[PDB]
Amino acid sequence: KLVALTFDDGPDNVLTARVLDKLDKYNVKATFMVVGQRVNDSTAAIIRRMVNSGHEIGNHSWSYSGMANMSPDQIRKSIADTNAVIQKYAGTTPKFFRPPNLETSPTLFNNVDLVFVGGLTANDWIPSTTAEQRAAAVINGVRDGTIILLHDVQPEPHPTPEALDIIIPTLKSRGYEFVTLTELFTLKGVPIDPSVKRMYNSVPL
Ligand SMILES: [Co+2]
Repeated sequence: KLVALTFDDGPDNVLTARVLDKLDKYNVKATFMVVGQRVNDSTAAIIRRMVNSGHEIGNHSWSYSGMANMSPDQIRKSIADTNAVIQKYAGTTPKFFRPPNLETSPTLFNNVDLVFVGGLTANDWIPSTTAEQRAAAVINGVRDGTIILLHDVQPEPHPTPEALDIIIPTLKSRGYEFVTLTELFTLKGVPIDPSVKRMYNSVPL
């Protein structure tokens, strides 16, 4: 039984390191869907720390704008510029894309050559919700193959790192193992094929 823990909306040197510290504590791998505007010399080391620690990096666009109604040139620029900064500091190229706001269109699918991922959400962008509530949303929603969509970066209070102290032990005790997105596809025997123009919330579709 496999799940993929994924985190949007960083990197942030302070908030992302809180998530990375919990993943180090439990020796778990995850995937970070990063925003190009945030990837720069100040955040180079923490982006590299993801790679160094066995995590994967995917693309969450240059910024925080929905992309469904953008033009092909706007889409291409946003994805390419984000890939270029990830390559500079991480030395890797994304295979996966998470659309801002999970909003898609045929034009967006047509102009992004990455595998689109969504996933099970946990209301963890709502500061009034507690660590325990965020954990309960995840634990009760997963199944074998689920992609879990959390945020490493949001306005505070943001007790997502604290939710991991419940999510990770609970799911392990139920027989789950945590994997990156690439590992999830590979271990399930699903080609990571960007010509598939569907959004994956789990693997297999
Ligand atoms: Co986002």
